[PDB]
Amino acid sequence: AQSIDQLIKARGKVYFGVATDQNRLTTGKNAAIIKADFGMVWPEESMQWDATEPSQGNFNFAGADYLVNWAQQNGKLIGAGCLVWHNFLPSWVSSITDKNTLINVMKNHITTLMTRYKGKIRTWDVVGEAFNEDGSLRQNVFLNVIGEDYIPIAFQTARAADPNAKLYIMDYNLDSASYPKTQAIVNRVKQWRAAGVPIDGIGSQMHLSAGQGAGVLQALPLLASAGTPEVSILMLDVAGASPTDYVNVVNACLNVQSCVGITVMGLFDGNFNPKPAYNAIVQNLQ
Ligand SMILES: [Ca+2]
Repeated sequence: AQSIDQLIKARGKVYFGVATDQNRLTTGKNAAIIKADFGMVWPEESMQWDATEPSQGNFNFAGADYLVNWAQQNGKLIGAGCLVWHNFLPSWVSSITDKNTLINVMKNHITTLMTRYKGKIRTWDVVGEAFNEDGSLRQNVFLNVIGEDYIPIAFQTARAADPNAKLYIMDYNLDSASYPKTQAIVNRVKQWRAAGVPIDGIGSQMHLSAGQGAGVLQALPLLASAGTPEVSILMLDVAGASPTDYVNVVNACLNVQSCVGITVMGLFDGNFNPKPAYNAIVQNLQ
């Protein structure tokens, strides 16, 4: 009966969120569930580079506009992204080898997307999956052609394009304080923020095997130690939809003042009926 997003707001957090897209909002009972239980929606695909700028200069916003308008009309916060990362990246971008050209292309992409939705977007994932597992920077086209300054540039461009949005760097496999990747992103966000880079948040996307949720009790505090005003959580997957892993992640967020909420990607079975993880989360937040 009770809404998870309502319950998490009552514990002082901002949102319980879900990642969806136009195709699912128009099918059956998807819109109703989202209205009842979630306070934020994110486009799963409609805002990625190969969706929005499949050919340079030729932007496609049909699906993203649909999601944004639906969320606005139904009072849902909007997260969007990812602006800069190696996935969903057309080959016309990764074939570029000229530094100033790539700088201009990356700025045009950031500025066109954020300007279109200026003032409407709570969180922009500006840079995604920038780190290797060993803590070194991922050798995507931006790093190779621009260098490591592409991460500052991308964040300064976004801040200028829409100063109202919270700007996030996001990555996966940050679920343990013992991982080199978790420590490296903290150290580097610290350095970037000291040099004035407007990284408002770190988003931890979690591919959880059974038992890895406990790790977040110690990793989320470590991530919050980079000093961003916000951190957040995305549940990409949980092995066996294990209730205990879900509850530990929720409790990690409740323990970290700067954690604003949790998003799940797509807790419900094929007939849109709550699963045990659902009930466990509600009972924990109750
Ligand atoms: Ca994992």
